[PDB]
Amino acid sequence: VEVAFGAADKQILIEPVFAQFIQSANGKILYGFHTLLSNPDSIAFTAWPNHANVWLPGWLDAINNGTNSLFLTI
Amino acid sequence: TLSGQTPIFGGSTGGLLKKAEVEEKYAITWTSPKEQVFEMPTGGAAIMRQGQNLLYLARKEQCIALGGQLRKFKITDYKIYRIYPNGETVYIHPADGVFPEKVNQGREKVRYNDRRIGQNPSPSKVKFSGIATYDAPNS
Amino acid sequence: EARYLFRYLSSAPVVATLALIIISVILIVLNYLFPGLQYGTFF
Amino acid sequence: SHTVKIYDTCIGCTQCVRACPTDVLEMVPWDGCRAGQIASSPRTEDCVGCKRCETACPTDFLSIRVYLGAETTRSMGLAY
Amino acid sequence: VQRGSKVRILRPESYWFQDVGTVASIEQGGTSRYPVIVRFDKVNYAGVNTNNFAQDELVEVE
Amino acid sequence: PPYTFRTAWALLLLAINFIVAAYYFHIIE
Amino acid sequence: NTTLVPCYKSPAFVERMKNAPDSYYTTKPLKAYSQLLCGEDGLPRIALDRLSLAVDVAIPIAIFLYTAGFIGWSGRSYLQAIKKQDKAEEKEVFIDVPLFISCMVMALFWPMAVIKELLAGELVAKDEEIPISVR
Ligand code: CLA
Ligand SMILES: CC1=C(/C=C/C(C)=C/C=C/C(C)=C/C=C/C=C(C)/C=C/C=C(C)/C=C/C2=C(C)CCCC2(C)C)C(C)(C)CCC1
Ligand SMILES: CC1=C(/C=C/C(C)=C/C=C/C(C)=C\C=C/C=C(C)/C=C/C=C(C)/C=C/C2=C(C)CCCC2(C)C)C(C)(C)CCC1
Ligand SMILES: CC1=C(/C=C/C(C)=C\C=C\C(C)=C\C=C/C=C(C)/C=C\C=C(C)\C=C\C2=C(C)CCCC2(C)C)C(C)(C)CCC1
Ligand code: SF4
Ligand code: SF4
Repeated sequence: VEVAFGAADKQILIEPVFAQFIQSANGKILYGFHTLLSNPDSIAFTAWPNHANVWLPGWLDAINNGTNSLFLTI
Repeated sequence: TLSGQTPIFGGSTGGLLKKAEVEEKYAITWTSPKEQVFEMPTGGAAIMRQGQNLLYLARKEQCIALGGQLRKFKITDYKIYRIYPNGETVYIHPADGVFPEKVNQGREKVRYNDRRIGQNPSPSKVKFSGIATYDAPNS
Repeated sequence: EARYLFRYLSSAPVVATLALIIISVILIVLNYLFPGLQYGTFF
Repeated sequence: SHTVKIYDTCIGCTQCVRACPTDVLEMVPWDGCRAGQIASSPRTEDCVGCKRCETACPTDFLSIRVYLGAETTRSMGLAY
Repeated sequence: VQRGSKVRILRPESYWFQDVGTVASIEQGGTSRYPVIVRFDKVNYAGVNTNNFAQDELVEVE
Repeated sequence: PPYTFRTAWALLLLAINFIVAAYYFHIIE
Repeated sequence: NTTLVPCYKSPAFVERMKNAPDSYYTTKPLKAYSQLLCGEDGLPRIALDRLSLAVDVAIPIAIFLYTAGFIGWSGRSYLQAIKKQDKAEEKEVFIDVPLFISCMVMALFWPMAVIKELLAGELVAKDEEIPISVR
């Protein structure tokens, strides 16, 4: 009814900030939660006692490229 | 056996079919003290006579829907037969001469369970057995 | 008798059709409250 | 060929027998009611399955059931 | 279980399972196997509010 | 009775809900 | 934290305020949407932050949920009033409005009236007094 009556700016638009947190907790740096594999100074990014995330630099090239369907923009 | 004059009916279409000649056919027989007109179970209206009436119907629900109509004409003497095509007329309603609403003696408790309905056994009691769960000889 | 009249106006469809004209106060709270009132724009 | 069982919650009000359109049920004498009656179904081969005896039973969770089983030419109401 | 008393139902197949009902009549014959007739304040399903019960499936509340 | 096993599994799942909500409001890192 | 810039410096919201009609629907409610977070298309989103929108999200909770449990508590205390009068079959069709208003102003302080029945154990009915099925 709001778009029909002219005022598209009066829509109730809830940003899904809990599943935008999931992508930002896996490597999607688009939103900017900056935590937990979006923060490269974290315990989960570096894995401080061993540093054996050999999967991680190849994964973050995939999740942050905007040409694949891996964790689409929400 | 059976006898009587047919009511004045000008022919219908909902009457007997090839089942009535080949499998079975029913016949209601009443007597009337009046030249009155009744509604046929096969659609329409017919005038019953003053003597013994005789009407051939196709199934038993048509006779007792007609038998429930004659009981509103205060005619409660009707006999319903069942005519196999070899000619064997059995007599089925009312069987003992008495109507099944009022009780008579000598009749049997047939298909009777001696439990409440809610305490029938589970269908896993009767698994891979011949009986159903409502036959169930325990209680 | 007018003493059975308001004993009819207290029945179910009457008081639940005046429970919609009393909810024409959402017409007046969206007339002079510059109707656009989003979920962050009222206190 | 349906199966009309009758349970002992009966009260002998004869209402299922008056509602049957095919004369399957009938009243036999009994000892566990004030009417002294209970229904019985001797003509269950004439059971048309229509459960009109079940709508007439006034006992709560009714004392008569029709268990719709192997249907035949007179248990399906075919005049042809 | 006397006439006029309020009683609760322990028949699991019934509509009024664990419902309070007023006793209407008790039969003194002793051979009917469901003597007590209890009347309830809510109909079951398009119909009755009275039903014959036994005495072993009834627990009084007052 | 005092529920001792229904609690400390419901407030253990509520605890895991509060560590995830600690990272969500960037409280801990 | 997110890309939801406020609508003050959002470069796609100022065009919605640039070419617009006037009457009552796109002037004063549009400058009141300026303090709202809006994305890259100039539409005011509803995000959940820690403190900047702590009470900004808690006014639609606390204002609604009071008069959600104000309709519900005056409807519960009316159905309990007419069942102690032993006439509940006929008082539900013909609403006794001197009592329904009396059970409405008793529900104006319902959060401090529900917990007086939770600790007294009178909010819920116990499981052996509720009708169930064969289970
Ligand atoms: C390598 C990366 C990776 C990995 C390891 C995973 C792993 C997983 N993903 Mg994920 N995902 C990924 C990448 C990845 N994903 C990517 C790139 C996307 C696109 C953005 C997604 C999008 C995605 C979505 C939308 C979903 C997942 C889900 C899941 C989980 C499903 C497994 C499951 O159902 O349990 C197995 C379950 C069974 C076999 C059923 C049997 C269980 C029995 C019957 C007992 C359980 C009864 C239960 C407790 C009853 C409770 C009922 C009620 C009260 C809840 C799993 C851990 C799903 C999920 O569950 O989210 C948490 C989910 O919907 N993923
Ligand atoms: C002003 C406002 C507010 C408030 C609001 C409110 C207060 C609300 C409300 C409201 C309400 C109060 C509503 C209501 C409703 C309802 C309805 C509409 C209903 C319904 C229903 C149905 C339809 C159901 C059905 C059914 C049944 C009965 C059973 C079976 C199933 C089914 C589902 C079918 C706030 C603050 C938020 C803000 C914004 C605006
Ligand atoms: C805060 C927050 C949130 C979250 C939330 C949640 C997650 C929740 C929950 C919760 C829960 C988990 C709950 C519940 C419950 C339980 C129970 C148990 C209940 C109930 C009920 C009742 C009991 C009711 C009552 C009443 C009232 C109150 C009044 C009226 C009447 C009645 C009766 C209805 C959100 C996101 C939104 C937003 C942000 C923050
Ligand atoms: C008969 C009957 C009945 C009735 C019905 C009716 C009568 C109805 C209807 C209807 C309705 C219920 C409606 C509606 C509506 C209306 C409205 C809704 C309006 C209004 C108003 C206003 C308030 C407006 C205002 C304004 C103006 C004046 C101008 C300026 C602007 C504005 C818009 C502000 C019942 C069922 C009860 C019951 C009994 C029978
Ligand atoms: S089944 Fe019905 S009609 Fe037959 S005895 Fe029982 S209550 Fe009476
Ligand atoms: S199914 Fe029909 S014919 Fe058979 S007993 Fe019931 S009402 Fe009578």
